[PDB]
Amino acid sequence: LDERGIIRIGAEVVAGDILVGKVTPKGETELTPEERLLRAIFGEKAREVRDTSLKVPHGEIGKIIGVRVFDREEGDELPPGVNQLVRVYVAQKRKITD
Amino acid sequence: YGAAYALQELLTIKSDDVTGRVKVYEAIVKGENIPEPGIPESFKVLIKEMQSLCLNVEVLSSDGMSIEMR
Amino acid sequence: ALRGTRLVVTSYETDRGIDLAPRQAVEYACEKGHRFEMPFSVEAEIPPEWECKVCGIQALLVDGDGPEEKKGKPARTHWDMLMERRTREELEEVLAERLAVLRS
Amino acid sequence: ELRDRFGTYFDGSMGAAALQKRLESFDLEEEAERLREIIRTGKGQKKTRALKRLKVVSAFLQTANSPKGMVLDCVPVIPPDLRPMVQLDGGRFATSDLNDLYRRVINRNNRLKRLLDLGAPEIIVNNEKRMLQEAVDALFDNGRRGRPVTGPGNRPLKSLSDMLKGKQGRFRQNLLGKRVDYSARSVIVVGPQLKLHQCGLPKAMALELFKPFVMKRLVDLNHAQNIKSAKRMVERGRTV
Amino acid sequence: SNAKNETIPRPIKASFREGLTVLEYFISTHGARKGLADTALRTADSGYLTRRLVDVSQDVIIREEDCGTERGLKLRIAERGADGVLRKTDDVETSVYARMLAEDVVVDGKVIAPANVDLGDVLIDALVGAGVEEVKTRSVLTCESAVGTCAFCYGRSLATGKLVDIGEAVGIIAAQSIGEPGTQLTMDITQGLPRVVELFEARQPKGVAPISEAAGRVRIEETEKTKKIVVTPDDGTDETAFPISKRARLLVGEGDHVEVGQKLTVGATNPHDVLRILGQRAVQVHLVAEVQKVYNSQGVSIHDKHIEIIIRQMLRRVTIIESGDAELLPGELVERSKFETENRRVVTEGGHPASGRPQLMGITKASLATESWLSAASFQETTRVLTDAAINAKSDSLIGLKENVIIGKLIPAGTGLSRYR
Amino acid sequence: AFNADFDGDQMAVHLPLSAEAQAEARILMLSSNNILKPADGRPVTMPT
Amino acid sequence: DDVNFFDELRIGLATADDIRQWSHGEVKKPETINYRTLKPEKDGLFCEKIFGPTRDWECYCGKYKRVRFKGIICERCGVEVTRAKVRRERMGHIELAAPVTHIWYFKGVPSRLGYLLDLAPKDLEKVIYFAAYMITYVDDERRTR
Amino acid sequence: TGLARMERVVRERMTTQDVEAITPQTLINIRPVVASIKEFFGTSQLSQFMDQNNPLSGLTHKRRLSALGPGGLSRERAGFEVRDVHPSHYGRMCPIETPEGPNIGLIGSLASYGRVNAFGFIETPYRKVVDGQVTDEVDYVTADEEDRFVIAQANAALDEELRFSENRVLVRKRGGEVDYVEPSDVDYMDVSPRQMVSVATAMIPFLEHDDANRALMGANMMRQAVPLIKSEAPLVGTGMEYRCATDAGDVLKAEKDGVVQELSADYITVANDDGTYITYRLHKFSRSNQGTSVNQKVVVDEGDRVIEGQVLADGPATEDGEMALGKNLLVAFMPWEGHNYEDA
Amino acid sequence: AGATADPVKDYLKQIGKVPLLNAEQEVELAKRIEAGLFAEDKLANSDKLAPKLKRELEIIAEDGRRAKNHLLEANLRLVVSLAKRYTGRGMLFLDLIQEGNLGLIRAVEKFDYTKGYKFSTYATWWIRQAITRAMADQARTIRIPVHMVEVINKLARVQRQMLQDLGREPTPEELAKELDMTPEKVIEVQKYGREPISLHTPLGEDGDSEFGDLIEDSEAVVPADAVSFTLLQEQLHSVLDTLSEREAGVVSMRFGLTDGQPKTLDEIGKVYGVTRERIRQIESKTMSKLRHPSRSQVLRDYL
DNA sequence: GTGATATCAGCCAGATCGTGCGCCGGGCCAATTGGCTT
DNA sequence: AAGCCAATTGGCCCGGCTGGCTGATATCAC
Ligand SMILES: [Mg+2]
Ligand SMILES: [Zn+2]
Ligand SMILES: [Zn+2]
Repeated sequence: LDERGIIRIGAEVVAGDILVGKVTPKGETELTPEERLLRAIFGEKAREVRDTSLKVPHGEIGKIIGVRVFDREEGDELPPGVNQLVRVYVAQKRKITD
Repeated sequence: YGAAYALQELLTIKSDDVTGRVKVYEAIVKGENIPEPGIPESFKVLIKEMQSLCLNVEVLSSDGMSIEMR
Repeated sequence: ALRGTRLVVTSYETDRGIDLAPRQAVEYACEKGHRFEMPFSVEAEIPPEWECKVCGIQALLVDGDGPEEKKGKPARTHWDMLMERRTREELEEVLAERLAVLRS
Repeated sequence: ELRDRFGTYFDGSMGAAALQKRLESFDLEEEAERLREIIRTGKGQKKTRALKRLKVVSAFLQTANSPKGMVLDCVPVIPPDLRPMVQLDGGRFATSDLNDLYRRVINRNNRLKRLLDLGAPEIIVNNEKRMLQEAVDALFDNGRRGRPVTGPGNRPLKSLSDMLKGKQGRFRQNLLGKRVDYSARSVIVVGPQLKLHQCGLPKAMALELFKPFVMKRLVDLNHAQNIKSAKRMVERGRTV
Repeated sequence: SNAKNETIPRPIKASFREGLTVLEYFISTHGARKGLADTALRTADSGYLTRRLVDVSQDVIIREEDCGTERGLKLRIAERGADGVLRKTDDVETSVYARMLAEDVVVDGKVIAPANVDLGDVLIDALVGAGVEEVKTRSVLTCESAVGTCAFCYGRSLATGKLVDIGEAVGIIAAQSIGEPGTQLTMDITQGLPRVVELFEARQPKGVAPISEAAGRVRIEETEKTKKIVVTPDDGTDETAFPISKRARLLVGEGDHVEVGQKLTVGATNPHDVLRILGQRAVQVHLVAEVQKVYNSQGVSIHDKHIEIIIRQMLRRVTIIESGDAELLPGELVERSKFETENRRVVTEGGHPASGRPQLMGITKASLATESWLSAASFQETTRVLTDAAINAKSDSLIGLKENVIIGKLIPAGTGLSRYR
Repeated sequence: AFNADFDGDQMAVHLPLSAEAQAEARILMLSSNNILKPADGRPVTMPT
Repeated sequence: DDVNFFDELRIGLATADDIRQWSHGEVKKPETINYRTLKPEKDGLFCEKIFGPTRDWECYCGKYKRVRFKGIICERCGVEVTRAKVRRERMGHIELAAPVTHIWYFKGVPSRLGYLLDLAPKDLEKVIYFAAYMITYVDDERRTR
Repeated sequence: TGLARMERVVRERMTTQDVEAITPQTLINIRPVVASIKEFFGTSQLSQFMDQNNPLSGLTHKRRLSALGPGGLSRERAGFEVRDVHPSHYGRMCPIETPEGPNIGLIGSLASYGRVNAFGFIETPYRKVVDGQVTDEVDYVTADEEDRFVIAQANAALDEELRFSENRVLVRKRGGEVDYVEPSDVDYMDVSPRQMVSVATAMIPFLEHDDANRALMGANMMRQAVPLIKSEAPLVGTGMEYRCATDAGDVLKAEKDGVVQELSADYITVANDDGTYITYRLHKFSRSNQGTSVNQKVVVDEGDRVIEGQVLADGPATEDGEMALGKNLLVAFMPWEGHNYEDA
Repeated sequence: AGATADPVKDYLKQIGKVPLLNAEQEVELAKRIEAGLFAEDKLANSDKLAPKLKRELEIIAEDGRRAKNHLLEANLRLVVSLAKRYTGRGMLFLDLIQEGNLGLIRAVEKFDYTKGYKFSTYATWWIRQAITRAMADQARTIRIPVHMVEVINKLARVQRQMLQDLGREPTPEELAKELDMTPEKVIEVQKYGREPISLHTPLGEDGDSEFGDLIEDSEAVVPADAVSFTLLQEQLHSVLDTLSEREAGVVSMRFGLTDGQPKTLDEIGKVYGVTRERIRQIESKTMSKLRHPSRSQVLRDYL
């Protein structure tokens, strides 16, 4: 991932990899006793924002060809209520197989 | 073929038995006997719709007593 | 793929637990002889009045007092506006003229 | 004119209330006996009509059902989770087309109550009652009588009946045949080295089909310490 | 053929090796496309037919080892040839093979075929050598079992080569076997799959050929835009008049003598007339032969028992004509079991036994007039079935396969029987 | 038996779980116990 | 619970008593969800007092929020504390101001109402849809006298 | 349809509002027109997401005659008589290329020489023959005029003095029936053979030796081939590869004659003859609708001279200007240990 | 008689039987209404007049009621005209007509003839008000209050006018400046007015599915997660067993493992009969004990 | 633990005037009329 | 001239626009 959290051009991805890093806030929630006890053990304070990053689906591979990013604050004509958009292109060469 | 148990599991604990899917997963993971199937959710949805149509659908036990499906 | 969620939440709490906080049953009755009991937490303020969702009528406690509540604002009718706009003598003379024409 | 001249000696009514009154004061056994006598003595098309009528007259005569059940005073309401209001990503809400019909019923019923307790000419009350009955009819069966109601895009709404009938109803699509777990699909090639009782699965499909079993097995052999590490190990696709 | 179905009197005198000219290729595209479209539609037609067949006979399962019945069907083997020497009948593999003998066969005081045997080619060859032409075999049509059918009447299970077990679902097997070759049957009178659909639905054929009712003399009447055949029986009863159209091709001349069920015109007999005039056995034979003709035309082999299951399912009810005092309204179809038991109860402490007539009905009507409202609702016409059951307050006992499948419990067949569990 | 060609056809795989389902799939539905055809009794699992 | 005990499936003609015995409460308003907080509106089609809580072991106002408070009707809002899955099992009902016919027993040929009352379908349709009157009673003896 | 609502609104507001303060700008509301245009171009059964497997697929998606859609008919209501190959389709609609699913007969392809009339009918060209002499006058004829005349066959042996030889020529008559006739009644002749076959069906060598079903399958299956990284034109093809590839619009063609000035895998700048310079850009590893790759090669060199219409860059599945959907492989016909058993 | 499948036509043909009215007729009808109402009130008063006076009083009351009914039946046509003016956008024609009828009833209730003005305009005001209120309160599945509906309508009108005059889609800043509100408010108002889609909308050409058949249930119990949580609970109970009885007990009663009820330090000390700070000391010791590089690895994975 | 003030939501009213929504096949039932029957 | 026994045809259904006034809520503060 590069400075703004978008995969680098030329990187090779495999199933489960992260293409774009995204964080979504979730607000106040109550954890189960076991989870709270485990957090107390390891002392990992909750961040209150979960991850919704974009990952390659199962059974997909290939290099990264292009990354196109649109910002609603850069004059792009994004639809209402869409701050930012990003598109990532993955290409792979297939040989003939049974 | 005459295979009743395979059909019953293909219809209950693989599609609709909401409380049975987790139980069967736990049974497989812990290495023990698969539990008996329950009653599928689609039947309950059908009964609810039929009752919503002002039809008095009810299931009876050996004696003429309703079960009420929870 | 399409992702959508109903505005619902789920919890891992076992619900088998080890003990439940004590509750008290308060009894109510209907005007047609239908009766029921409602469970409330002991640390609670009992409401003197309830709605029997079994029969859809107002219900009071077995031994509670019977309160009286008046209308916050009575539903305005035609007659109220007629006093508001027309004077008493105007209505009196209108009625007199109407009675005269009816008699004639 | 007849009412103001001969108001007494008879009671008249209009709408479903008249049918309810007639069904309440109905002598079923007398009608059944009359139909039986006509069948025995009379002949012709009258005999066939009486035979057809006795089938529906006799049912209520003996069984626990009563005719008054054909007219409704209160209408049941299906649980909300069977008519969900789901929130799609982006704020768009998706409904189930039964909320609209229920809302029509409730709105028209409330307006009817307002008109009745307010005092209105018979024309308005009768029109409101007709609209309420049509709303209930559309709720139960849509398009059976008159023209079906439509939403955006001018396509008929789905009613309670439509969910049980047809090739896409509850009975045929969700009950007699369903989707199942632990299932895979793929294109077949030919292997002539196999025996008559053998098949060849690709290892991706086999691994995804047998995931719990392999997790338990590799936990057993100490290839992992717990089911969490076993699941991560299977997902990452190691060698062992 | 042309775009319309009619031969073009100019052939394609060139094979695919020598190459076709432009016009010949264009002419061939006609038949090519027509065949492709017929192939496209046959799939849906056969699927619908098989669904109906499965629905009518889902609950026909084996539930006994032997009913002890002494009855059966007289099946013919070893049709006599033109040389005076018995020759085995052509269709013995699908008529008498995999079937049992109702009664022992004795010729010249020798038992050459004991009762209740598989009746393979060895026994048939021995019987033909001994010089017999008829055998009284056991069929489901004549099973006296109280519950369902029994293994000995069904006979051998063709899928395994041994006696059918006591939990087999023979009805579904019969439905599937009859319905599978539907796509192979390439679609005045119906010829292909529509002919089978017509036969199993007990419909009136297209080219209806009236069949005489009483033996006697026949006379023909001539009039414009009409023809009539009047039959005077030898018994002297009233005349019988059959009207027909001008185009109809006659088969019996004026003053000729006719049999009880002899045809009086070229066409297709309708099952109802043959039933009413010659009993249940005649209609059974007619239906089996007519159904097997369509399949044999395309070289499809299906055993007779599979069709016999459907046929017996189609003849399960009797229509009441005489009121009697059995509480059965006239004109109300009733299962023969209910009618028989009601008559038995009435004859005791009663005077009038109700009388009825056999009724032949199609697979759709038979499968919709069932005793379980759940299966009927799940078949088709859901709204009508439900609004009828609600008024009748019908109670479903869950004794079939579809009901148990719907509610999610062990089907009462195969390994789900309490005998094995 | 499957009426399956090798010009792009696809097939589905299901996994029995319980002991009863496995016993049925192993004793009743096995591939090498189904030589004959239920319709008429002629073999279908035959060199073609 | 156990399908092995299902003995029969009986269908009947539901009456008002059955309809309002199934219901856990009467829905008397047409609102579904608040446009801002997205929470069910009271007495609406999605109310929680009638159809159950929307969150496991939690009431509408939030006074009770734990599994310990199980099976307690929060006096503040009336919602009980239990699993949200009960929203798939609880029915409500609407009390009509005037009676209504069931379309199934009116239109489905043969019209069962017509056969039972011996009324032609056109006459019955006229009566129910407020197009003509209907004499439901008459004093034969008194009028003759 | 949009303008109908627009003018209804215009007249209503003109009547309702005042006068002497009204101008055309404040009477015309163009919302309905744009709304109708948007509705048509989106969620309409005739505005289809394009097919971009290869140049042939794109070219065949155009030239497609669909008999179903808004105002047409339905898939399940069409009978067995509207899907037939009526004898009036000769030269106007292909009888081979149609879908094999439940759409058989309801979608077709325009023939190679077909043309659309002013009223929407389809015309086809015929060479006029007078007094048994095949002239060089081409007349475009519709179905009715074709029924009026008697049409000869494309491959009719001639004496080479523009005159028929055998005196017994197979010709089509009023009802589409074929018959032998003398060389005096004939009045029209086909312009060429393969006048009745579509563009995709004209690229199957030895088509006259193939059953109609197999030719139909081959035509429907040539539209699914994917473009490979290295293209190679067929060794034994038809004469219709270059024309199809160039007319499909996926081959870069010079606009004006000139000499290539500078060249690179991304661009070609040519100095036209009239003094102006023009630079052409090439797609490299783009993406088509179907997920394949669009990539254009260069077939010219720096010193070459190019005339207008010359091909300067290949396409996704072309090789030097002509369609190339596959590769030439050395094939042997024999069974081999059962690995090629039953169509493998 | 002759009920049709189009109730609108039947209602329209039924409301035309009664004729219209004139200004003098309306004035005298209002006079009759007022006289009847006043006479009915006077009768309702306790004092009792002569029987004949009460009889004529009832007669005039009946006449006034009939006059009111006639007036409403006459103005039904005006109600229908306003309704058809407001037709569309959410409500059916008959619903609008009924709301207009209620508004007309209110207008007749709140009407005075002293002004001498034609009764039509007052009823028009009231009918329009009632129809607008009802439409704002019943035209959406997710109800929006009247003021927010007004804001949404004004924003839509301004946006349409800007699009027409300018010829280009207005950017949010332009609308914010013209409407005199922040861009965030404009965005929120835009997001409020959207109408929901249906789960039964077909999406495939064949029609084998609906739009609601691919909506993933994002609030169900994933069996893998449930079994993982159960294994975590078992492992936690096993690990807490290795500790001493006192330490495990204090941890359990501090995090409420057994009952789910967290407890304060003082209560724990009370049950243990020790100081609050001492109890706090024990919790820290156990917390560090579990977070050690000798017992952590049995619990690291589950975190 | 309160406490002031802004929005948040629901309800009510105005007067000139204004008066009519915007494909096929198969099975069955019911209305009509020819032709008897009295 | 009234009533009934049939045929005939038509139809239906089912299978593939400001404004004012008041109490409750919240949101920042003490
Ligand atoms: Mg294949
Ligand atoms: Zn038997
Ligand atoms: Zn609460």
